[PDB]
Amino acid sequence: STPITGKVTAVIGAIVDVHFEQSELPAILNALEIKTPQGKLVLEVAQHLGENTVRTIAMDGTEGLVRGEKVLDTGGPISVPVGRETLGRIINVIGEPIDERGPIKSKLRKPIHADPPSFAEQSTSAEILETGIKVVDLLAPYARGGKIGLFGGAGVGKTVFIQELINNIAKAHGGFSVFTGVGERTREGNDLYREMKETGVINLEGESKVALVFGQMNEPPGARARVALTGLTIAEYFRDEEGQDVLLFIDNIFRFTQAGSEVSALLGRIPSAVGYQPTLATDMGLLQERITTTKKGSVTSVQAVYVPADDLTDPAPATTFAHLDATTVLSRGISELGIYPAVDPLDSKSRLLDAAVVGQEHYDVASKVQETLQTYKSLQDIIAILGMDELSEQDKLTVERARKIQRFLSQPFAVAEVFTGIPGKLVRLKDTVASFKAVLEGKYDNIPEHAFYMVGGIEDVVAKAEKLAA
Amino acid sequence: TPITGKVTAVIGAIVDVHFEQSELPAILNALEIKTPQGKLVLEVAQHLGENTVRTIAMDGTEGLVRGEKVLDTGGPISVPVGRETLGRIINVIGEPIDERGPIKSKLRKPIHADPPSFAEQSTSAEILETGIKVVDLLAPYARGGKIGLFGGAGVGKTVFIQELINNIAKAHGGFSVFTGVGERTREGNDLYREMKETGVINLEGESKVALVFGQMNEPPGARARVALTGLTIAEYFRDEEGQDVLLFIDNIFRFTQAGSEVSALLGRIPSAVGYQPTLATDMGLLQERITTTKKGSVTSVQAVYVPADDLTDPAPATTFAHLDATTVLSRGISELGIYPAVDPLDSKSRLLDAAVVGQEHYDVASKVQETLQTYKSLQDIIAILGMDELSEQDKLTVERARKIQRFLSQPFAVAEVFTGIPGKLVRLKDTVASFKAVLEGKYDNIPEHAFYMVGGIEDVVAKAEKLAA
Amino acid sequence: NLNETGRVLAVGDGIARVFGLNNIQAEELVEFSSGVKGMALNLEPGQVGIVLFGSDRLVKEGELVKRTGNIVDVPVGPGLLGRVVDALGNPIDGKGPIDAAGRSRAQVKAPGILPRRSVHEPVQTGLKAVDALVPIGRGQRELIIGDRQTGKTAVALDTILNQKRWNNGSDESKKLYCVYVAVGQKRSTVAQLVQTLEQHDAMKYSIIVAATASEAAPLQYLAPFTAASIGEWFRDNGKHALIVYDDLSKQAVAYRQLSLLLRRPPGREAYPGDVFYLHSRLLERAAKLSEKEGSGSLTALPVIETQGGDVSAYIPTNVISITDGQIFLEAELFYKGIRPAINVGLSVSRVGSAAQVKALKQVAGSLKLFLAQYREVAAFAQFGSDLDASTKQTLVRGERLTQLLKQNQYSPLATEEQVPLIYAGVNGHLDGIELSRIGEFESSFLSYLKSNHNELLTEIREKGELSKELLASLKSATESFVAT
Amino acid sequence: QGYAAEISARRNAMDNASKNAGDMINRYSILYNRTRQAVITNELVDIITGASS
Ligand SMILES: Nc1ncnc2c1ncn2[C@@H]1O[C@H](COP(=O)(O)OP(=O)(O)NP(=O)(O)O)[C@@H](O)[C@H]1O
Ligand SMILES: Nc1ncnc2c1ncn2[C@@H]1O[C@H](COP(=O)(O)OP(=O)(O)NP(=O)(O)O)[C@@H](O)[C@H]1O
Ligand SMILES: Nc1ncnc2c1ncn2[C@@H]1O[C@H](COP(=O)(O)OP(=O)(O)NP(=O)(O)O)[C@@H](O)[C@H]1O
Ligand SMILES: [Mg+2]
Ligand SMILES: [Mg+2]
Ligand SMILES: [Mg+2]
Repeated sequence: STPITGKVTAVIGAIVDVHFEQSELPAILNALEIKTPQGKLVLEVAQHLGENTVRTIAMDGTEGLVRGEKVLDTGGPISVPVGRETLGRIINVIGEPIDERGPIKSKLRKPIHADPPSFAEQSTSAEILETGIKVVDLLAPYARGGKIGLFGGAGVGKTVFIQELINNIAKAHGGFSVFTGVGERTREGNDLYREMKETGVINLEGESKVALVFGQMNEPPGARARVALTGLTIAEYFRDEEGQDVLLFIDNIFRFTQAGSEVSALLGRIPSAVGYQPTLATDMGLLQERITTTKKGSVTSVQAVYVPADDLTDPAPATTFAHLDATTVLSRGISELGIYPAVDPLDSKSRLLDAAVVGQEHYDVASKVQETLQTYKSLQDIIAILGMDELSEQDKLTVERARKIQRFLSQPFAVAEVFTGIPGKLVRLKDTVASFKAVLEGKYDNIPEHAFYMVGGIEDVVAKAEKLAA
Repeated sequence: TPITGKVTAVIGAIVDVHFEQSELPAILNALEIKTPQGKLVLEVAQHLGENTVRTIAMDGTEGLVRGEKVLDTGGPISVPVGRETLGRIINVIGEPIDERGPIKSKLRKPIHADPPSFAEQSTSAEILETGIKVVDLLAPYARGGKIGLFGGAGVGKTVFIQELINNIAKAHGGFSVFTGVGERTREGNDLYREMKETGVINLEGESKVALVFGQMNEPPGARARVALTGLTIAEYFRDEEGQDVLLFIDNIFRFTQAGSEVSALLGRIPSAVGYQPTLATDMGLLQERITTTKKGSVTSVQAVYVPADDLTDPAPATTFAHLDATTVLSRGISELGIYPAVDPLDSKSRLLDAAVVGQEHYDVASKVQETLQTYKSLQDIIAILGMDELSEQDKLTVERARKIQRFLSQPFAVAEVFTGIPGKLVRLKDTVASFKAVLEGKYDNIPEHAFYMVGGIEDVVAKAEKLAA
Repeated sequence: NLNETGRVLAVGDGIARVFGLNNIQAEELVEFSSGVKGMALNLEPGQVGIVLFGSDRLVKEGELVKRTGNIVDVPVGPGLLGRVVDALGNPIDGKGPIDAAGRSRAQVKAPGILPRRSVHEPVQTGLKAVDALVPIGRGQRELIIGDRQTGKTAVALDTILNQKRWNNGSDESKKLYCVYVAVGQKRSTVAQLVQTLEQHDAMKYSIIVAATASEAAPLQYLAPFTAASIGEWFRDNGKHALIVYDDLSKQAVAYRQLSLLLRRPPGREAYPGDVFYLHSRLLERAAKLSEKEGSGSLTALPVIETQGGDVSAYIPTNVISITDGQIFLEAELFYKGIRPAINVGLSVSRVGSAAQVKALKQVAGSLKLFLAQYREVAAFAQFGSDLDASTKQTLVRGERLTQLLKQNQYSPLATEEQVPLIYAGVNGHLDGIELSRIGEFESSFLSYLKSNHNELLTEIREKGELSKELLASLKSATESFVAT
Repeated sequence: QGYAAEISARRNAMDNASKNAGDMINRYSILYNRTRQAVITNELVDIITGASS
């Protein structure tokens, strides 16, 4: 030890001002520590205010702090353990085990702040990740080592969606996973941890394949603002030094921007539009550009993205789109009709939906499914006022096929079984294409609507149709 | 010997005063400055530090010079209380403004006082008949309760208050207090004369009412306090004389608005829509005093101005929860010729309970509301496509709803000049039976116009006969 | 000695800036020499910003201010049952000193990831529409939301009244202790509410924590938090408590007043930056503990008031995103005859059937989806077109099911009473009964069931499930009644 | 004869529908421009209050 000391001078909520002696100020982004009756409080240096005082952001509550209390510089940024020893463990924002299972005895610790890979380090790739979900595989396929975003208002199905992907993709995958809970419900955490044990993804008395990191909505803004970087740093170590495929699940990334927003005023900043911080986009850049595949290793990331008041134009989600290789947009209107997953089939997009990648046949079915759907959206105002009778011959047929298609896009998830009572179904990409092609060619026109609702591939449709008639 | 200070700063209604030695006047104390006119009263609002206090003036501040001598009075602004105030017109600062000399009362009470505690509350479910159909049927007022009349500019808040006075004040038995807050001096003059004629004020005799005025020509300090003044008089009658008091306030929105005129000058960061950050608690300190306790009972009727016809505005919006019954007046409804312009679907009362009014009354009120709601839910279809596109049930329900809506209109005695017809007072029991019958489709053959601007069902039948000629 | 005391520099609007107090802790309680108490929120280099728990009329420049060396806490324990207290735990009912088991800080960390277990036990509200469509479980947070005067308190009130059924028994594990928090309400309204609780003999298991309109902003801000620590005692000690925050809209307004007066820079609509945190650390404390921690639970029914139906506004969005579901109330449905005025389409319980009596679940199979099918079908028929067997049947069934769920206030039903009603609806035994008669059918069917098939009811209440045999028995018992 | 009568009745119903709807449009365009204005103001006000401290 050769230890450096300062004194608390101000406490306003999450913001703590600390005065140090001459020309020994800690650098911006350094972790500082205060000894508290329970354990320790971490502060992260944010600003140099002048006159040897720095402004910091608390990583825990500040209740109980006294002006003049000794503050310790730790010499660098908040550190987290990295490597295989994080596997099957729950870790908080400051790198500390929160599963009561002892210390994380890992060889290295690494700062949660790191520069993103350079432009030279990028590696472009057009490899398709088959999810088993009909709407995703057909119309906006996900990419291996790519960036996937699940956009959705309150209660539309982000968390269930992300859970389905974990259930399908993670087992089929051979590398390691990292899950980060950011600003969500602690009880969702308790559920996920209980799940991982029963699935065997986390084995307490053996090897495990997933790292848990939590900083939920019970925690102050500073914790919630940094926990994504904590989860990320763990995934980076697996990408770079382990040299293998990594899955990084984040629920929910909006919470990073929101936390950042909650302290911005007390940090001393004039607000930007819709009450957000003026650094909204660069902060998101610094974080997102780290969540990426490079020439050293692959990271496939799935990020749930909350959408305030259902408004997709809201600065936060709006800024998030462009960071993303494939976007799945969930919709209240679709869920309200009883269609799950509530994926908007028109608004969801994927870089990979290209004849060069999925083939010409796949691309054509996709386009025509979307055209049928849009025609139906188009004609809905003629229906609402003048009714179905007024439509053209060819228009009536398009509406009847569209209604089937809407329903056919719905699918019982394995994880959603408690909500439905329907056994979950997983459908191969090639069956999805063949299935929808047949429909567009009119091979199943005599089959009634309900037969397409909440099933698997086309064989399931045929099977339900016969069961409803009998 | 008295405590004096010097004026150090004047910005509008806000005066800053410095005091030479250790002793500073408490928050809420009245201060005084001698003007050639008479005296200017100031009220301590905060301690700035460095022996300076920040005050709110109770009149114009024209003419004030830095350095001027300021007198501590030792306590809050005080008002005359007890029977001596009856038949008198009084100031925000407790002075007579009817040129009838001094109000020689035994006691003077401070205008600021703690609301009655939780232990002192006394609750009861008793209907106060008004003789106004829409109120009695759909949202009845409570004896000893609080009643707000919400309304935008010119929809009929005042005329509604006047009709209530004319209906309930005349034969009430106890005492009334009227407080004019931020309204028309000419309406004050109107009222004074009206009371003298109806013998509620007798210059030579006894009087049932005490008048307190701080109208829209007054500086914001006066408009911010004058309601507390009217309230203190009302509290004396309630606690000391153990009486059933009637408190009429027109218009209480103006207490809040006055509060916001001075908030910035007091150095606050504006809240939503530029209101004072203290909008809600300032409102509770006032509203929570206007109540019935175990000692005595207060029935209060408050006019509530709605700025820019916006009910979501922080002032009206916060007022809702302070009220036992709310009648919301609507510009849409008044532009159709329906008076009183009450919104039969947005006006509410705690007493619309079968346990209070009986099952029949409740059932009728419910079904009136159903009918009207069905009509409301169809506005759009009607406006575009018209009656022809309705189903048969709907066409009947709407035809009935159009009558109920007209039947809810009523000629008021005070509005006689605008309606052209003598005013009608309808009894609660009559109102229940009239509407009951309409709901039973017993008057479906009667033209809508017969339901418009009349009393109970009899009047309807009589008007239908006249038109057949 | 400036360490344990200080002097007032300036005072106004419930805020005091104090020189000195060098050893004070952030959020520490302080005592003013003049009488009033206060909380230390801004620790600055030259001074301390203190928000008062009462009037400020009596505080002056120069006045001495004194540490307590305590973070703001409150008394807790079973002693509080049947009592009405203020934000700081002081009795305001005039019934003497509260006996406390200990003291708990106002702000307490929520249970982490580990000490919890899935919600799996019903909070029976006795409201047909809630218990069948949006079941609330022990440890859940369920928002009640709607415009002014839409029935929001009525939903929590009936829930509290319905716990009478278990709270008179001697089985502690099936008991639910209720805590009601009144923020921003007027005293007469709380007085009126305690009187109703007494007349129903529900006060004996409730605790009322009141911070009403007239009280200082910082009391209104604090009340939900201290109420939670009161609720937490039950949770930490192997019992179950249900807390009603009536309402969080007003608490947020009060927090907004403190902060502006402390001159903290405002955020959106002038609320503090961290208005979302205010509620989120509040509500995460509601939880269902693990076995190792004694299985106690705390259940929150926060209330939020919208304006003009706008559920998209700032504070409602915040809370909707915190809770595990919402009940949505609407004026339009109220006046249409739907009471409670619950919007079924929008209303969700996320625990769902995990925390619902099996008997109730069995009978209310797809009732929610079906009522959705009914909404669709009714929306269509408004085109004045003729209809077929399928459309006319569901339009018939759904119209009766809606009617079945209408329910008087203060009239909560038992589970064994709800099951047979839903059953008669869903399977179609009501389909050939005039719509105006559904009300009288309810009471008569129950009277019939209480006289003749009383053994049936007991099985439902004690087992809480329906064996293949019970369903058959109930099938025949309904058909029998359908024709007089 | 009923056809020709119906088609003439539908033409005139659709005529009044179009006219009534085109009236609503006007009233709603004006409400729209008020509200668009008020959103800019109210958003500016927050930005400004936040910049005063
Ligand atoms: N696949 C599904 N099948 C059936 N119901 C679903 C499905 N997904 C979501 N739901 C419904 O949506 C509710 C919430 O799902 P969830 O994934 O938590 O939404 P969310 O968007 O993550 N909400 P939040 O995290 O609060 O913004 C569940 O309780 C179900 O009622
Ligand atoms: N009961 C009524 N019958 C007929 N006309 C009425 C009635 N009440 C109000 N009016 C009309 O409305 C006008 C204003 O009524 P008034 O009671 O002054 O409304 P107000 O809402 O108090 N106006 P203000 O206080 O200036 O916003 C009168 O000139 C009448 O023409
Ligand atoms: N199921 C019901 N049937 C009939 N009336 C009811 C029912 N529930 C509530 N009410 C009445 O409807 C009114 C509003 O109920 P209340 O619970 O006060 O709503 P609220 O949303 O808390 N209103 P507030 O706090 O005043 O904005 C009261 O008169 C209740 O008595
Ligand atoms: Mg979620
Ligand atoms: Mg007026
Ligand atoms: Mg309420």
